[PDB]
Amino acid sequence: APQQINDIVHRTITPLIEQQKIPGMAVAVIYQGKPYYFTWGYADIAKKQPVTQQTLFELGSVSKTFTGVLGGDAIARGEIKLSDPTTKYWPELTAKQWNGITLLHLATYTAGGLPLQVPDEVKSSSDLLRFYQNWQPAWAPGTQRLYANSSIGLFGALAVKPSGLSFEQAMQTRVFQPLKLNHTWINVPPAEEKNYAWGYREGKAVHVSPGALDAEAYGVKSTIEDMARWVQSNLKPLDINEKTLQQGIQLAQSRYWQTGDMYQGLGWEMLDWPVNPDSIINGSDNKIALAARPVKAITPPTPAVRASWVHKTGATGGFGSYVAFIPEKELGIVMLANKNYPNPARVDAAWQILNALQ
Ligand SMILES: CC(=O)Nc1ccsc1C(=O)O
Ligand SMILES: CC(=O)Nc1ccsc1C(=O)O
Ligand SMILES: CC(=O)Nc1ccsc1C(=O)O
Repeated sequence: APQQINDIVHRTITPLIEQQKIPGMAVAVIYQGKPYYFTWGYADIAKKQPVTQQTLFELGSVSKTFTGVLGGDAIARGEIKLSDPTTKYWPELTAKQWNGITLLHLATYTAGGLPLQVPDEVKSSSDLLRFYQNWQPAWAPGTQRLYANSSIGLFGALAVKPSGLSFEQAMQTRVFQPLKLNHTWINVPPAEEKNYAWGYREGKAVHVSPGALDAEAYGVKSTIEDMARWVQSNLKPLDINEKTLQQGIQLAQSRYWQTGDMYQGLGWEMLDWPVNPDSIINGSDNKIALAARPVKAITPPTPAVRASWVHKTGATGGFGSYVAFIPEKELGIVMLANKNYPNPARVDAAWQILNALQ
């Protein structure tokens, strides 16, 4: 890599790893389109396995970007539309509060206060139906944003219904394969287990446990190389051969709602570039990110703006990830770690890297 990039990356990540006590980390910088890779530390402390460019990390909520793009692709195919009532694809959702709640609301956390997590007590598909049927909205549709796995998770599950494919099959055939993400998985295959990092939570080695709508909301695992390709694909959707996928990516980066300085896409979140570093850094803290906030409708949505900071924060019990990119600049970063360390530290590091290179 160019010395400039190396110096910028190392001066930023070294003290981060030290401050946060991160066991293992992989970083990719996309500079003028190309990828440059950096790795530190351990995928498995016990077995002394280093982080490599082939190491799989749990993406956590960064998985929502894939869900958003897969959803976008389904819209491009004419299989669904964001203006459809939720009941169009789940007719058993007959309870009256579901009148007026569309796929858009589900995809953008604006249904009216669906909870962050699906209750752990939900074990069966009958349990899941009951949960949504009995759920009482705090607010009218499209008035408040509340970040929720139970919201985008349901969107993901319903978006693939007309296809007649399972969520995993749809994701694999329509997103992973066309983009050549051959080491990106919802379920890690036995063949790839050797590369699967352990997450670390309070010193303990952990992997994400099964849960309702896990695949749709937080269930993707990936390598630093595949995530770099994912950034490249989102930076330049036009170079993608598969028409509906190209359009899906653009739909995902469209601006549907505004809250403060931020815009809600499908999975992706965006801010106007140049950004105020304090608004991305402070805004990434869960104090703000997980809070219920009033939204202003963007009527109609603004097509993907190239002058944007597009990004997504993501975590599991044992992992912390961050992806950010600026289409206008052909510039991006992926940060994957096997520790959940605070969002603002992630965004601060990303800012100081991308700022230095722009
Ligand atoms: C629909 C789904 O994700 N599966 C489901 C529903 C209730 S529990 C559960 C699971 O996967 O554990
Ligand atoms: C094939 C299939 O799953 N179709 C289905 C299931 C719930 S809604 C829907 C559709 O095609 O609209
Ligand atoms: C897996 C999951 O629910 N992640 C979660 C919960 C609150 S913030 C967050 C994330 O992935 O950033």
